[PDB]
Amino acid sequence: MSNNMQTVRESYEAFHRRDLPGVLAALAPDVRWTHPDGMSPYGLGGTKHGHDEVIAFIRHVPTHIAEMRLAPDEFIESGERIVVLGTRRVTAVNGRSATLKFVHVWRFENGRAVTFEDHFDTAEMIRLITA
Amino acid sequence: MSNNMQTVRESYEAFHRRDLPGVLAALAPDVRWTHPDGMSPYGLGGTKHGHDEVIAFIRHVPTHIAEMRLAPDEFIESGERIVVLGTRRVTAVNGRSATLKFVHVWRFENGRAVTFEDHFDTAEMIRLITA
Repeated sequence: MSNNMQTVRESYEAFHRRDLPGVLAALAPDVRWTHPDGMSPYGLGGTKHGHDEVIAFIRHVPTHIAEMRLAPDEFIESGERIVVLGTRRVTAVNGRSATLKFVHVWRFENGRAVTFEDHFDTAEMIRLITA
Repeated sequence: MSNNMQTVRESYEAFHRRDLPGVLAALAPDVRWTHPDGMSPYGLGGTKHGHDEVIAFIRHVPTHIAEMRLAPDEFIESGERIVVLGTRRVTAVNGRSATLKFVHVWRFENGRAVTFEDHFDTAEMIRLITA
């Protein structure tokens, strides 16, 4: 296993522990960390630049999402790029839950992620978290 | 370049030609060809099974989308999986246009795709194609 693959796999372990430093450990200081623009009405869209902006996003997630458990199924590595596909179990602050899909794109430089992006069905995420 | 990579790259060439047989050439007879569930109100969601169901979907696209030009930027291959990321320029039947993102996941068996899936921001696609 490549060091980058270990780093990706370890970031998912950090996430399930609610270990913010462990999640940041994979990311370059100049990271561009992106979520879909369709999530902007919830404050959960766009590109966060650097650790402080990533932390601010993470601290905002509980406003709408009470719990999220990732279940990665597939890790696809080529060069310094790793794509992870899976499902996630999400419980909204409104009390509803659903299983949704995700695709995460990671691009490394020197073993830290310079970009990260989450691609998913935003209409379905919004259907879950809205009133 | 692997044969699967050539097949993927050739399917995008077929798409830009509006060559339906060329697009089907990459797909296994038992293909499971999937779009986001959030697109179901437009008849453009879910999993199509086999060439006939894929053809039916393709023939329905012009109901909502007048033009689509794909601009793949990234091809990430590992084993029999290929992930393509890019942007696409879309013009709706309503006359509006926008540039959107896509992620395509291809999984091959014997050089034909047994699964294909398009992951994208459905809220933004719907914003484009709705009245």
